[PDB]
Amino acid sequence: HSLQDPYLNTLRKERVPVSIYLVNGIKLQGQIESFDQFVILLKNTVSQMVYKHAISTVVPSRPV
Amino acid sequence: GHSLQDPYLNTLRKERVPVSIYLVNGIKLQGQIESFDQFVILLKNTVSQMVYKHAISTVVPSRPVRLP
Amino acid sequence: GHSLQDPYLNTLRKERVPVSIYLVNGIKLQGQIESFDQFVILLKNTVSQMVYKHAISTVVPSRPV
Amino acid sequence: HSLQDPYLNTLRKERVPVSIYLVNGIKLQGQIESFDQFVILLKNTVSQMVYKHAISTVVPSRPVRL
Amino acid sequence: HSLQDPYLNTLRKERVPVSIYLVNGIKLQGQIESFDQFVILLKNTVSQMVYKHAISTVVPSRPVRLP
Amino acid sequence: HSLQDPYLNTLRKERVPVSIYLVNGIKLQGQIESFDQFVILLKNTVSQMVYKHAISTVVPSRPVRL
Amino acid sequence: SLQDPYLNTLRKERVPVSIYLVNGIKLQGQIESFDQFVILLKNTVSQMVYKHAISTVVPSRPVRL
Amino acid sequence: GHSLQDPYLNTLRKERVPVSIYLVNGIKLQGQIESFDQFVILLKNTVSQMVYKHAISTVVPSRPVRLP
Amino acid sequence: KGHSLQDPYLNTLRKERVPVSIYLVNGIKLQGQIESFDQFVILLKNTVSQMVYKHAISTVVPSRPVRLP
Amino acid sequence: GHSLQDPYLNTLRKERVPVSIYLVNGIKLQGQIESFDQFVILLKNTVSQMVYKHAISTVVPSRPVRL
Amino acid sequence: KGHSLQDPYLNTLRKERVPVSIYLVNGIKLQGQIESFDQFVILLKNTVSQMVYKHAISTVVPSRPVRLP
Amino acid sequence: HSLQDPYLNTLRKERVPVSIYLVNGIKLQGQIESFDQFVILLKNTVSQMVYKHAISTVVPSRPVRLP
Amino acid sequence: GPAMRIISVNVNGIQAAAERGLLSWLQAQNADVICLQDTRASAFDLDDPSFQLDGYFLYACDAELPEQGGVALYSRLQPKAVISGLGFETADRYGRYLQADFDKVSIATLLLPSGQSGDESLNQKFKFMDDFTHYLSKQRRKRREYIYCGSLYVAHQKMDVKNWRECQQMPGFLAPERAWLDEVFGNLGYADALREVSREGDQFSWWPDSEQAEMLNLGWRFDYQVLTPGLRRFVRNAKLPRQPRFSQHAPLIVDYDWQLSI
Amino acid sequence: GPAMRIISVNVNGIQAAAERGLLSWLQAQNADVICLQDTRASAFDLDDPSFQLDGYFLYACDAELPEQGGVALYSRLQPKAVISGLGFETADRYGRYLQADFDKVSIATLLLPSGQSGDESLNQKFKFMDDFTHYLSKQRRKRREYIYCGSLYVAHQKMDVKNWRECQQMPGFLAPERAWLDEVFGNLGYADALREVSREGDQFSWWPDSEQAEMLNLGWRFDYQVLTPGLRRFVRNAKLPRQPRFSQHAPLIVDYDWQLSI
Amino acid sequence: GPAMRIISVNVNGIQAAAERGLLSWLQAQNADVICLQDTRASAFDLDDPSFQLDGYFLYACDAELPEQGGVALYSRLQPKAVISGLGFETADRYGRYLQADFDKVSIATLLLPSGQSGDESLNQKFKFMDDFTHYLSKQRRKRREYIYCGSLYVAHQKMDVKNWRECQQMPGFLAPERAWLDEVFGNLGYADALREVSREGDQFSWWPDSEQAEMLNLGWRFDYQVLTPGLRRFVRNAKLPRQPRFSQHAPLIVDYDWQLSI
RNA sequence: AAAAAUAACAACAAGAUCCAGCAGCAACGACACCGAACUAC
Repeated sequence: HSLQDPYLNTLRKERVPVSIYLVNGIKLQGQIESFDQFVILLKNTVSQMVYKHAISTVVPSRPV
Repeated sequence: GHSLQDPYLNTLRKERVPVSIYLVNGIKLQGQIESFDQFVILLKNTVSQMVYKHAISTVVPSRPVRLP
Repeated sequence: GHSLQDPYLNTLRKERVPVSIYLVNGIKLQGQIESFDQFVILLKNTVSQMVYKHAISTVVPSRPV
Repeated sequence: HSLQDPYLNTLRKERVPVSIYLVNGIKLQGQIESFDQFVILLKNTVSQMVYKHAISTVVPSRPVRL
Repeated sequence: HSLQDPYLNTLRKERVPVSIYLVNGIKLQGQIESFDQFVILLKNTVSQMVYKHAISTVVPSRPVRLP
Repeated sequence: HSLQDPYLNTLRKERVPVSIYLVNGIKLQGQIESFDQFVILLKNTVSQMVYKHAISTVVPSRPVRL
Repeated sequence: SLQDPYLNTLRKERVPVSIYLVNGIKLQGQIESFDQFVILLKNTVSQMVYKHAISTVVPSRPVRL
Repeated sequence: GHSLQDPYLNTLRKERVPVSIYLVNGIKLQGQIESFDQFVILLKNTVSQMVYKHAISTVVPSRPVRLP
Repeated sequence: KGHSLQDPYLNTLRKERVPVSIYLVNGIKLQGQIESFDQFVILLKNTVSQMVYKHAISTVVPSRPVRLP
Repeated sequence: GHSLQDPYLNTLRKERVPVSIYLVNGIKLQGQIESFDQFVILLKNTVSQMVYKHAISTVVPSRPVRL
Repeated sequence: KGHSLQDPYLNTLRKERVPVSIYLVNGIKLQGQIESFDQFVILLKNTVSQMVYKHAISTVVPSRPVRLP
Repeated sequence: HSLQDPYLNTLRKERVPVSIYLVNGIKLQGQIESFDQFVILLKNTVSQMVYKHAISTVVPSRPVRLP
Repeated sequence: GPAMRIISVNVNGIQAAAERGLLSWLQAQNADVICLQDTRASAFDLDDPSFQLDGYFLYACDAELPEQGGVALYSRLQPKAVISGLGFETADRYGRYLQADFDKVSIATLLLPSGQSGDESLNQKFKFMDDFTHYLSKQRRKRREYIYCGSLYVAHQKMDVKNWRECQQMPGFLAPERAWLDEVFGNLGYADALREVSREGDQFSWWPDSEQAEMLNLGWRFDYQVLTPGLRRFVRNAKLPRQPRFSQHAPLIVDYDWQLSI
Repeated sequence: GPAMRIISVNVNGIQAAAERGLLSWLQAQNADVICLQDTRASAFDLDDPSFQLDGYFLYACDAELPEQGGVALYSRLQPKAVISGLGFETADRYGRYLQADFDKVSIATLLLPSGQSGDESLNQKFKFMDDFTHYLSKQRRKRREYIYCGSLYVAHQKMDVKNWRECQQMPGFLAPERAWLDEVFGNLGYADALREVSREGDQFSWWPDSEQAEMLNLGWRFDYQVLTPGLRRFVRNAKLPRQPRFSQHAPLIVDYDWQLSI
Repeated sequence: GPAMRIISVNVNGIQAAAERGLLSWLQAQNADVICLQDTRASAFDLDDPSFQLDGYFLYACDAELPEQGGVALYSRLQPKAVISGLGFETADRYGRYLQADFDKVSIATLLLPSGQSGDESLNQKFKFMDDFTHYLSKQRRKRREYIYCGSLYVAHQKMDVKNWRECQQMPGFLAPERAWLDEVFGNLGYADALREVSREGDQFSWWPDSEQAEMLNLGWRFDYQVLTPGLRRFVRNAKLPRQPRFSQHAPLIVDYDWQLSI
């Protein structure tokens, strides 16, 4: 709570490219246009709604 | 409790966009969202397929859609 | 929170549709749904086997319902 | 749990050698000694504790009624 | 917890070299140092910590009888 | 979470170079900068957010206790 | 209104009944008579049960009126 | 009204039959019915306790009694 | 005067034969289908003809949505 | 009706005998009945109270009392 | 049955559609809005039309205060 | 009647913080906002309607005298 | 002293036992409650004063057909209340259950179908067992100590039957019946009265009609006194006198230090 | 910090204590609730403002006869409830028990008969003891955390009295009395605060009328703080000021962590 | 049949046992193994052939202070190996333990200090018990079953002591000892030998030196054949003969169906 | 958000630091991890 929501808010307000590595091993590219408690939107080339449980890690493209 | 999944799914349903669901296993399914819920999603194909939420990884619409 | 799962599963079980339950690990189970719960389901392809919900991925009905 | 609890209890009281297929493919064999909301006990020379969130299926070696 | 804690605390008190098989098929060895509701600790040279959502099974080396 | 919170806090304060092994197999390296319900911010030159539901184990590397 | 014919029938045919009071306990027996507030239940002993304290009255066998 | 309650209560009172009353709470008082009206009953026990009708559930007599 | 809203609701529940619950004050979970309701009694029709008093009921939860006339 | 409740409570109030009122929940109040009335009884004790009739189950006079 | 407080309060809670919480004698807590009430029944709305009896209700607390006539 | 109405009117006018104990044994708190022949509105950050047929008793936190 | 004796004697027809002298033997044999089962007669038949003993009450519950089943019960003092219902089609329709209540102690005359008559009887027995285990699991909440005078038609362990090697196939000793009886005496916590005081073999309570098994003592223990763990400590002694047998089963006499009361 | 104090002064007649200036000693001793035992006077006598300490309430229940018994109780604030009697003829008719409930706690004053006067006194003592242990067993499952700060006139262990071998035949240390007290304590799970805070010997409260006995310290510990095991964790300390010895008993004072409130 | 008779006895000094004639009586009684607790003699003293019986071997562990303690043990056949140790300081110093291994069965001559002498003895006993609980928690893993023929000097239940109301404070029966015994015989699962073969009272094994207690039958049960749950089923008979008294205690012969062998 | 129901508590001053040891596992779940999505163990 004290970390996830502020971190996602900072990632969104900065429009930084965010690489979301899923638990399956795929590297999804794009920016977090918005985020929810269960799904995160990663839009850059095509709309996407990556579910939270299927997200292993989320690395920014530059310092935040 | 969520406020972004329900409207997104309702839009993908009413606009009847060719949706592609990629599961955590690493496969692909194609079809339109006929109905959604807190734990299941019906996908239209040769035979309606009930995909569970906990198994879905990504839901990509074949065309860009705008939020309400 | 099951307004869509419970009716579908109940219809598939009553109508005795040979469904195929694709799990998360990629295995393709088969058999008719005997009785479903909130966290477990029962199949009878050869014997009464209990499949856990959290391990299920999709349920393809062999006949359109 | 209207089916999980009675099913597990019937498999326990009768001491039916059940085969529990986990998620990663490997299968364990043995009778159910005791079970909980998140743990089952397999007796097959070593009383091991399998986790509910890791089990995929549970097939009895012989048919069982309900 | 009616049957989970009575087993983990027993293993802890008895110091049984338990083998934990995770969900991804990887095996770990060691004694339970201090189990919790979410994470368990191992008593190896590094004192690894394994979450209770990635553990598939926990098999003891010696048969443990529930008290 | 009686011991998880203090353990992670001790690993954070001391800036211990932990090694977080996920469930899929890949391992990440870096000191724990902060943690919260279903999230750990691993910061070591580059920042990353690893979800706990996807983490399998956390080897502290150095002998560190609560 | 229906209580009067119901109890009259349960008393005529001498059907074994089971009363369930508010507190939740069950009393098996056989109705002997009924009034506006009291009912005589006989099963080895004859006891007077009060209407306001009764919750349900299940006949042991199917009965209509 | 009470065409069957009084013929029984006064009968138990006259013969001084030891009866056990069962309050609505679930416990059980014991003793002989000393006096009773349309609202309350009195137990002849040493304490001379008074019980309220609406709080009573059943009145089991220690011995069978004939209905007048 | 005392059943302006209870009488039609119970009559509709009985006509539609919708699964009713009829919770008691004790908190027990009854069920069945109301066959006929009077001033102080409700005859639930289930596996066996049952009679439940009004003063011991605490809730009437129909399983399906019903509309009052 | 209510032909016996009046004299009993009247005497219990006149003699000021300490009575114990047992309610329907099983709780027990203790003190002197200061004033009896329909649908309500007034208790007397440290931090007096107003007990309702429909909630009372029994009234034990503790000490012997006659009607 | 001659009261001058319950009727206006319930009518205000109904017309305003305020989230109400009903605690029964048994101690069970129901939550929802009122559809229609009478001297012996109250129709609560919360995914179902729940006819809760009057005598089985102990307290009724609204989520926010309301004005009286 | 003779004792309920004056007592309740005094408790309301004086605004005594009373505690209403229900039939189940639960304890409530607040000042008597209003009373009626069947219900009572008790205020304490929220006006709750408590039914008279579910009130075991009322304990005034301050001594009160009848009129 | 505060002794309490209970006699459970299956008669396979009260007529034969009364002809052999069970009535007089019981009237002479001091006891408190006789759990005699398998009456095979209607209530109007038991009402005959010929069966009614002196100083002992009579209660009986029969099925739709008098010979289809039915169970009766005697008692020294008038029980607090008697109930002739269990809630199962396999119990009420056959009149196989009747319970009498004294001060926080309930005695029940349980009667399970033999099953040797055919496959349908075995299926009915299995259904009755599967329902009775659930009934027991539901009754664990009550605080009253129960004394089930059961004719389970099932042997628990090896000592309960001679030449088990040959009986492993005959009904009354199969695997599911054994598992059910062990679960009753196992997880559920109940304990048998006879096996508590005398942990020795050869104490059988049934023999086939052929006198060969009787001469060789080849018999089973189809009679049990199931006691709630609360009453397990009050078991003073148990006996299975075989000589004064009035039917295929033998009278099972259990004495406790408990003192019942109206 | 959070601290509460309780005092126990068996005045053995409030008149004698007041004659020795005990009122001023109690007034100086800051306490939340004072439980003096054995008033030997009616409630009308205690109503005298002389015994009423400023800032402390006055409650008292008198026996059928003044000198026979009677108990009193003082509270710094108005208690939520005050009750007397236990249904027993040995308590109600003598007012030897007076309870006061505040919130989350209930402090009681108890006076058991010395039993040293005659044989009838010891018989009544046995009766009161058995009835009181019955009542307390009936009170174990309750929610109220009772503290029966009372005089039992019975020594529990040898640590409460020297030369116990000689006191074996003397009342207060008799085998049945010690057994009853040990059953009230351990079997039911109750404990004492004074021993809990310090398991030290040579600490007594009662002393015979002989002066040399007090000179050589020959006393018994009869006043106890029978305290439910729930609140035993909040006990701080306990003292036994043997300097005054104004009366036969001593001012057993105990301070706890819990704080009472209206 | 395979009757293994174990005879456990506390000689309270081998000198007194030899004087009263324990050797002859023990040799007369057919038994596979005999445990002698509290020898009060050094190993060299036991070397005398007077104590060596025909057909039996001589094993013994002597305390550091010979008079403080010491244990012995004879068996009919050469055991696999003798383990004259335990691990704790008290055991190693006072030689209060000696073990003999056999086929899947091992007999231990345990001896807990009586604690009847003084306070230091009671403290040593408490320490020995708080260590033996750990020891038994450790031995709970190995496969071989154990038979501790030990004089625990602690009575378990009321059946082991008459007039328990009086002995509620005598050493060997206080609350902590009772709790420790109940935990060792319940939580750990080490079922007793007497409470499983004969659930009757008056089975005393200890008697004070005062002849009054002997005449009145006032005695305590201190000897114990502690059995691993694996051996509980192998119990048959166990009776305590008091007429052949050779020390403060009395023998405790117990016959088992298990048969030992090298 | 409700025990398809306690034949019934002489009664809750009151709940919203090492196995005296198996005639022995055709072999340990193949060893503590070795960083753009493809549907039978």
